Amino acid sequence: PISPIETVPVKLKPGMDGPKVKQWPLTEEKIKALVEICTEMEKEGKISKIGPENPYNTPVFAIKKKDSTKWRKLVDFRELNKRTQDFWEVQLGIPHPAGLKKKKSVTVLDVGDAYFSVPLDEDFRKYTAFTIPSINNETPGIRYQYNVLPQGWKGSPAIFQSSMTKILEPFKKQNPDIVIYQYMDDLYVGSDLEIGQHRTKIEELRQHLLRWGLTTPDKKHQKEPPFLWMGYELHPDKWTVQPIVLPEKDSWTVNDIQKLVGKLNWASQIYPGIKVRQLSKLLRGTKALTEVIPLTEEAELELAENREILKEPVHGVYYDPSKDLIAEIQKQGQGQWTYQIYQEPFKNLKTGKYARMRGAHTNDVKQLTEAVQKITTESIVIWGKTPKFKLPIQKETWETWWTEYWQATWIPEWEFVNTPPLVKLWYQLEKEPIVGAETFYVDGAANRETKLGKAGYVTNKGRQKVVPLTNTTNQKTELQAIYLALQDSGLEVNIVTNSQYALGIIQAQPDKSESELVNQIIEQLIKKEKVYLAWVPAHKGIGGNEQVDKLVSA
Amino acid sequence: PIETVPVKLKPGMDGPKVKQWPLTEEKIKALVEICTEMEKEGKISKIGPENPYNTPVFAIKKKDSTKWRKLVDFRELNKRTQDFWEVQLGIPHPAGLKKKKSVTVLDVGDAYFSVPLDEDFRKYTAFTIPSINNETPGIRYQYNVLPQGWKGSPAIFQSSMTKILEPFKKQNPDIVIYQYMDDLYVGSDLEIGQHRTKIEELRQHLLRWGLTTPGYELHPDKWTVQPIVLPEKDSWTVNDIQKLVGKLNWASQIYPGIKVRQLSKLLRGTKALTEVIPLTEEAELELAENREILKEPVHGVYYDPSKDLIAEIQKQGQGQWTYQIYQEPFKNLKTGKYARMRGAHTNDVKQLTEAVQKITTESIVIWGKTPKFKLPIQKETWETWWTEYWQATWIPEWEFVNTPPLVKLWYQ
DNA sequence: TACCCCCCCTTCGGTGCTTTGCACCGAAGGGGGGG
Ligand SMILES: Cc1cn([C@H]2C[C@H](O)[C@@H](COP(=O)(O)OP(=O)(O)OP(=O)(O)O)O2)c(=O)[nH]c1=O
Ligand SMILES: [Ca+2]
Repeated sequence: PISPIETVPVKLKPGMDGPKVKQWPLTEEKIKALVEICTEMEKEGKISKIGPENPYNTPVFAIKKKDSTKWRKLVDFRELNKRTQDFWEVQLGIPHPAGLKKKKSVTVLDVGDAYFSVPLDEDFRKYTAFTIPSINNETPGIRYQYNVLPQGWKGSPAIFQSSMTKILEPFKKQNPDIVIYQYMDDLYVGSDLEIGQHRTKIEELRQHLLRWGLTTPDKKHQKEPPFLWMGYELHPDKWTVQPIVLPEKDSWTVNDIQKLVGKLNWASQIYPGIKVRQLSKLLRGTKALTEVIPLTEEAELELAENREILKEPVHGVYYDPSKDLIAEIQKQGQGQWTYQIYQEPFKNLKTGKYARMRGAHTNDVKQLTEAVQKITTESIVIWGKTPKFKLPIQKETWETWWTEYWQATWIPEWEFVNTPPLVKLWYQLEKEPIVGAETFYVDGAANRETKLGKAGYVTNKGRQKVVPLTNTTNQKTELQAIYLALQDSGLEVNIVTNSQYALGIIQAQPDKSESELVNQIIEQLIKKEKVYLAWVPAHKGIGGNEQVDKLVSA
Repeated sequence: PIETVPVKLKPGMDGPKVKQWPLTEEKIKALVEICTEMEKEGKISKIGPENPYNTPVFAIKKKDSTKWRKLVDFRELNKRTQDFWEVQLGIPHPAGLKKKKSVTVLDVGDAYFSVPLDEDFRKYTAFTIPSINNETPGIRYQYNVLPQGWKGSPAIFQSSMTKILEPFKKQNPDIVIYQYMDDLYVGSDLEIGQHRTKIEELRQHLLRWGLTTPGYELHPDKWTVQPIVLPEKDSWTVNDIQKLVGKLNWASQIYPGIKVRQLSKLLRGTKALTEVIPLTEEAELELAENREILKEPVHGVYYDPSKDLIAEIQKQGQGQWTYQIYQEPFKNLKTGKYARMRGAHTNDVKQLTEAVQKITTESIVIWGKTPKFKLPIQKETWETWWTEYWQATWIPEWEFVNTPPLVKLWYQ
């Protein structure tokens, strides 16, 4: 054979052998386009005829190249992949256009038949054994082994990407001022050189890629804006996503909503204010992906206003390392948040949204910190620095939250922006008992078998209540006892419980909850003027905690 | 040209596969520059995706360092080489180090680059350097010498180390020297002036053996324990006595002699929390006896080298932080409280990071171990910021806990 | 009827403490996107 570039050693998982599985019954329509290019590979040394000494077999199929009449070849190596050694992918993420610095001249070029321009490992070639069908079932068809990287193997991308880097390394060191964004075979080359000199250096690199046997076809070569790169349209001073088609289906299935949600999540990177909450509420707990499901009046309104944002075209800008990074967040309600990352005002680098509901009970302050953390990691990925934050929360509001909370929490450099709705704490437990407020000793208990329980209270002023509870748990009764004391008290109340579970939930000052019982406790706490919660151990003969422990067990 | 000591993982165990987390620009530039010179000096060499193992990497600056320092997070690799640095080539711990009036920490990590590494083991030291905005795929490397921050590195070099030290260990007989990871702990009862001089003597004594030292000053005798304390009030309310009883009831899992019967008697009624309660004779005496029991040591608390150290930290607010180091629950080997640390009254994560570093340093001096931390922080909050404030060359094991302070037992 | 990577949203169940209930988290299958 011939040796284009340095090979990469590969092994199998120790004590295991190759792929022996029978081919698919492929239709003759694909076989026509299949054996066509397949026989052309043998001329270039990409594929080779093998004798029956090779006892392996793996299925083969082909799909049309998207947006092309040409056909691409794919190999089902699922069983070979199971027994092939583990790798470590060198692709750690995806470039975003909002990370690109502005360059005077830019070139984008794709490498042709790339996995086929990289030699496989000598000793491993035998395991690629597959057979090519024919028009009829009389002729057998030649069995082949790959001499290059096959499309469909689990090691093909990693080996190409690492080999690509070693090829570009000499050029990158010889041209330190050339920016080469290397993503598989797609190369973004930009420079501040004059456009005449730029194309001169481009040809040097195309030659150096050619020296190592990497084709740079002119059809895939792009010299003029707007460059199509990573699904974006790159202009000299702006960028945007390639147009986004929203399905117009009159009756929606589950796979329709799924397709819709993903398109919107993709659009949320530049189109500001995309919301997916009410559309995703339709996909919860559904069995069939093909099942038809109606659109709620909530999701109908949400999809309507989402289409209005996509109506008018928007664009992003590029990164200026001299100027600061600014990230501003707005509250959209129902645990939904959107943000814009910019440098010059009203000229966005990119947008996004944080809508994750973390935990059973939360508040807007918790969710705002989580959105700040998502943005920070995202910004460290793209620009390698943390942005300055403009947050819709008063400085005193935050100062009260993080100082009092029992867990460590923090927000990077940030300033208050008065854009409503503002984030706030909806109530505050007193640090010390309230003089003149009635003192409610609450307790609750439930029977493990009967699922029946009681929840009640006793007060210093003689007040009392006990409520029978049906199909409940020990925890729910402990919360219920506090709900009763909150309902039956004035604006200022002292509540003494023995429930660790309930006190932990309430002390975190939630304003939203999955539990409807907690929402009613939250609703009551917002109405109060002074609440003081305390904790005492059970069965210690303490206070009214012993007297109400008797009432709720009878 | 030195013989390479063979190293094998724990029986029936696979190498570390841990993804590389995003790095800031200033850290990636520092890493590429550190790794370039480390490559032309043969300390590391590039590899490919055929190596299935990976370990995270980032950079730090020591306290006032101003110079970047490479740091690899070998915690996962160290858990899989545990047979090596404990059973086989371990280092004895000097129980007298914690008794010295001054102890100094020196970064000897640059000497590990002298000794080569076993060829069969180099496949496990693989790490990947990321690129800003994924301009380039991950550039992978491998260690050819003893890596900085691997637990097997000081054990292999121990033979070489004890030889370099032997002339100085004889010239100064009663000075204690301990080696943990990339750090060398040196302590004496000499005066501050004599102490810092003998350090420089040890620096030059290491220079002629081929090592630089890019010093931290401790005082283990100064360290003070934090005990459980009961308040002093001229008048007690129902809430005061309720809080006190819950505290004493919780403290009863440590000091079994705590009694509550006479204090619970004072609560028998259903009273308003703010009502003042005069104390009875037997209650005041039960309270007096409890205050004395809390002066006593916990019965039967001792260090077991076979068990892991656990470290719990509680945020007390207004800059204060408390911690307890234990092996079995409620059998606390040490308790303490930190205040007015860097970032106090402004940054919670920085203070917590500074607390972890101080606690680990104390654990290394006292027991020669690093404890597993129960951190009162959310995972996403900690994993975002903790590298910005990390100033140590080791990284302890940690987990995250959410335990609301229903009873303020470690601080009034 | 293939491969690798990143993102969001949902399900589901392991883990450990709030305890045999409840809360949290991470893997996974759905989708979007790139080559
Ligand atoms: C698009 C695509 C690429 N790949 C792999 C195989 C490719 O060699 C490599 C890049 O694919 P492409 O760039 O789309 O095509 P190509 O590199 O073979 O050459 P040309 O553009 O002239 O047709 O990534 C897949 O495995 N499945 C896919 O759907
Ligand atoms: Ca191509």
